[PDB]
Amino acid sequence: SETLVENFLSRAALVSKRSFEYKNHTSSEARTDKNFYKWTINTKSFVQLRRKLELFTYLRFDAEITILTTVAVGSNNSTYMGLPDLTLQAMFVPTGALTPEKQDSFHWQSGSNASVFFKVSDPPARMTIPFMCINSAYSVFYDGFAGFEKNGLYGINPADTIGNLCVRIVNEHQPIGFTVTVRVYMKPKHIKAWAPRPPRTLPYMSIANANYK
Amino acid sequence: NYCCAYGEWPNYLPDATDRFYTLKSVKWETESTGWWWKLPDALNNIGMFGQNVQHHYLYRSGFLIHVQCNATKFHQGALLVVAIPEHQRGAHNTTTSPGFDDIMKGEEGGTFNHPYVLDDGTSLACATIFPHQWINLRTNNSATIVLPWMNAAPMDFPLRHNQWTLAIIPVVPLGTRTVSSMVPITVSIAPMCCEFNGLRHAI
Amino acid sequence: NYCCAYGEWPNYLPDATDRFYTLKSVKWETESTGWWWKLPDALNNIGMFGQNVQHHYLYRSGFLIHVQCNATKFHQGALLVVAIPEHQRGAHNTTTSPGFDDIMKGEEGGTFNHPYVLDDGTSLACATIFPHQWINLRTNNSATIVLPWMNAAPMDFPLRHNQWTLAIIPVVPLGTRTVSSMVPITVSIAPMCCEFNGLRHAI
Amino acid sequence: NYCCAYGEWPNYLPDATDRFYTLKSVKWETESTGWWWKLPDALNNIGMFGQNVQHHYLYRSGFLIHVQCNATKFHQGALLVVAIPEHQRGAHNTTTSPGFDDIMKGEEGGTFNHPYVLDDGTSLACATIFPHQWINLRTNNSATIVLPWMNAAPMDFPLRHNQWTLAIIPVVPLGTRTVSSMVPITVSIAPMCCEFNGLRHAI
Amino acid sequence: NLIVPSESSNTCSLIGFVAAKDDFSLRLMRDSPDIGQL
Amino acid sequence: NLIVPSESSNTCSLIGFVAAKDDFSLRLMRDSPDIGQL
Repeated sequence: SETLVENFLSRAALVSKRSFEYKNHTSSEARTDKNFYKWTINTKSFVQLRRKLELFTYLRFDAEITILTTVAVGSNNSTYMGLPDLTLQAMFVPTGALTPEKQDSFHWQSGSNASVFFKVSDPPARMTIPFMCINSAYSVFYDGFAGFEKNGLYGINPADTIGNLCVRIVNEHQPIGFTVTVRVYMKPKHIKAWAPRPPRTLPYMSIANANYK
Repeated sequence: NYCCAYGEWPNYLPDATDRFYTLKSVKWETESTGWWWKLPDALNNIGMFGQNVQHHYLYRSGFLIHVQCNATKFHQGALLVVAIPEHQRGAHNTTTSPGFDDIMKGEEGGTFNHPYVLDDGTSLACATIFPHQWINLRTNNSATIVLPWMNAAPMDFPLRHNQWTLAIIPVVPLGTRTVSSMVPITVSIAPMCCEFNGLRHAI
Repeated sequence: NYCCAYGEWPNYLPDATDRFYTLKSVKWETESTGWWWKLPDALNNIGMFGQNVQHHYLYRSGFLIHVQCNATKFHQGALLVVAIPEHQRGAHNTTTSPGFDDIMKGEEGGTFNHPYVLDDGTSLACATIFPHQWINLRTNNSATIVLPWMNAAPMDFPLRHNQWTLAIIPVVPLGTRTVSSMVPITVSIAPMCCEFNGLRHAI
Repeated sequence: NYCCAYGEWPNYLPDATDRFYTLKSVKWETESTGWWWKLPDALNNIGMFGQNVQHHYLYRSGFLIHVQCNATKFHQGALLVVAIPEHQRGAHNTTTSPGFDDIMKGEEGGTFNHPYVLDDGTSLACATIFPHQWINLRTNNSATIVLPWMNAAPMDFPLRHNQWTLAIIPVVPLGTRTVSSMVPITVSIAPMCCEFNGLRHAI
Repeated sequence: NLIVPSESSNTCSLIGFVAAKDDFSLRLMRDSPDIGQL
Repeated sequence: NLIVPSESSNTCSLIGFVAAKDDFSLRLMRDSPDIGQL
C-alpha cells in the first residue's frame, strides 16, 4: 500500500524555489523579475522529483499545487523592522493563454484565466491543478517535434505544457525591499501511470531534453 | 512466442498496410554498438503505410515487430530487442537537444552512440522493463514483439512523433572467432490494426 | 517420412529377399556430378535377390529406397534423390545409342556425365515431377522413397530391363570449406513385395 | 532420464543435507584416463553432509549423482559414468594393498591409473553391469544416476568406508581437433534420504 | 545478411520451386518453341 | 569447465537478471543517492 504509485508520486517536492525580489523594479532593471516571476509548470526542474517522474512514460494526474511563500528582508535595507503583510494573486495561465510581463500587466484581471488569492500570513496555498492536457496523459518525454518545421525543439509537447504559474505582488511596491522566496510544491494526486522506464543514472544538464554526461 | 507489450493485444480506436515491411538488415559485428529504429519513422518512407504517413495528418497503428537473426548454431550472441515506449534520446556531453538528423533517421534507423546508458540518461541494464525479447543464438534465432498504440494522445501525427522505438543491442558481442561473419538483423515490421483519418494533402 | 511414388503402396501381382541391400556408399564431393543406380541392375549381382535375377526369366518387385547422408550439422548440401521411372539415358554429342557398359553398370552404378539435362535430353530442373525427396543437410539427413512396380509389362526380365533408376544429384555442391570431407551416400535398397516365377536356369 | 540402480528408489531405514554438492569440475582431455570419486569420501569434507560425516559414527545415505558435460555439439566423446558398488581398487604390478592416499582422495577424487582393467583386476568392458549412463555428446550432454543404500551392513561409518564409487571414464577420448578445449565434468552429488544417528564427537 | 559459422561453408545456396494451385487452367494448345526439327 | 568447439567462439558470455516475487514490499520512501542536483 505504501508502494502504491498514488502513494509513490504524491510527495510535495520543491520544483521551483524563486526568491524573487519585491522593490521598484521599474526604476532600473533590465532582465530580472519585475515583482513577479513567470514559471512554466514543468515537473523537470529539480532532479529528485524529475527522476521520480522519469520512471514512466505517460502520467495522467490531478496535479495539486502548494505554494509556500516566505518574505525575508533585503540585504540593501539590512533591517528587520517586522514582517509586513502581502497578499499574492497566484495565477495559472493555461496553454494558449497569454502570460503577464509586468506586475501591473493588465492580464492579472483574468477574465478567462484562473487565479487564487492568499496572504503571506496564512498557511500555504493548496489548490489542485486540473489535468488539462489535450492528450490523455502527461507525456513527460516527446520523441518528436512540437512543430512541423525542422527547427522545432525536440522533447517538447505542444499539449503537455501545463501552463505558467505566475505569482506577483498585487499590492504596490514598498519603500523597503523584500526578497519573497516562493516555493512550489507538486502533490500529484490520482496517479494514472503507464509503461515504466528505467530510472535515470547519468546527471542532467538541460531541463528540456534528456541528454547524458 | 510473441511478447505483446504489457499483456494486451492491439486493436482499433474505441468510441491494406499490414504487409511485413522488412527493412534492410544491418550487419551485426563484434564492435556493433546497437541499432534503433523509431516507429513509424522506420516506415515513414517505405510502402503504402509510408505513403499513408504523408497523406494523413493523424494516424494510429500497432506494430508486429519481428527480428530475425539467421545464424549458425556455432555463432554466439544475444541482442536485447527492446521496443522502448517513447524513447526521448540524448547526446553525450552536450546540453543541446538532439536535432532532426540525429532522430529522424528514416528507414535505415540510427546507430547507438552510448547504448549502455541507452543514449537517454537511463540505464539499459534496467531496460528490460520494456517490451523485450532475446535473440540468444544458443536457443533463439528469431524473436517477435507485439506493440499496441502507445501515445497519450489517442491518434496523432506520424511525421513528427515516434511512439515506439525498436532498439536491437548487443549486450554480448558476436562470437565466431573470425571476428564476425554474416548474421544480418532482418527487422520486419507490419503495421497491424492501422487506421488513418484526416484526408489532407500528402505531407 | 516416405514419399511413395504417386501415392500408392506396392503390392503383389493381381489376378526372403526383403533384406536392405546396402550399397557401397559413394563419396560426395564438391565436384561430384551425381550418381545413378538402375534397378534392379544395382542389385543384379548382390544378394539372394541378385541370385533370383539370374535364376528367373521373369520378375516383379517394388523397392524401398533409403538414402542416408550422415553429416555434421555444419555440412551443406541438398541432393535430389529422384527415382526416375524408366530412365532411357543418352550420350552427349553422339547419335549412337549408349551400350552395355554405359548402362549395365552393376552394383556400383554409373556417374552422371551431364546431369543438368539428366543425361537424357530432358531437364533435371523439371525432374521433381518424379518420385523425389531431399537430403538437405540443414534439416534432412536421411531420405527414403517407396517404389511400386513400374513397367507396362506386368512382369518382365530383370537382366535386360531397368524399371526404376535412382539418381542422387548434387543440385547444390557440398560445403564444409575443407573442399569436401567424409559424407558418404549410403544407398540401401530393399526389394519389397518381390515375386519370381519362371523357374529356369541361372542366367 | 535417471537410471536408478537395479530399478529401485532409495528410502529411509526400515524397522537438511539434500543440497546438490557440486564438485570442482575436472578437465576432460584426450589423454584423460578417467576420474573416480568414492562416496561419501568425495563429500566427506564439503558441506553440512561433510560435517555430518565427522559428527556421526554411523550413517546411511542415497546419492543422486548428476554429471554434466557442457559441450559444443561439434565436440566428441562418450564417458562411462559408472557408479561401482563397493569398488575395491588395486595397484599395478604390486602385491601391496593400496593405502590411504591412493583411496581417501577427498573431494577432488582420484584419477585412474589403468582404467581399462578399472584399476581393480576386473575389466571396464564388463563394467556396464553397473549403475551406468552415457554422456555421449552427440545426443547426451548430461547424465544422472540414482544410488540407494549399498552396504551389507545396514548403517555404517562414512569416514572408513566407501559404498559407491563414481567413475567417469573416457572410453572414447575427446575430439575437437584443437586437441581438447573446455568441457568440464560438473559432478554434482546430492545426498538424498540421508539419515544419521550416533551423536558423538566430530571425528 | 547471411551469417555462417567460421568452420562451416561460407558460400551458402538456395533452391527455388514452382508449382500450381488447383485453380490452374490451360487453353488453346499450341506447339512450343522449346524444340524444333531442322 | 567451459567446453566450446574449435570452430566456435572461445570467449563465451553470460547475462544475469533480477526480479522480485509477489511477496516483495517497500516502505519509508526516501530520496535516492542515485542522482542529485548541483
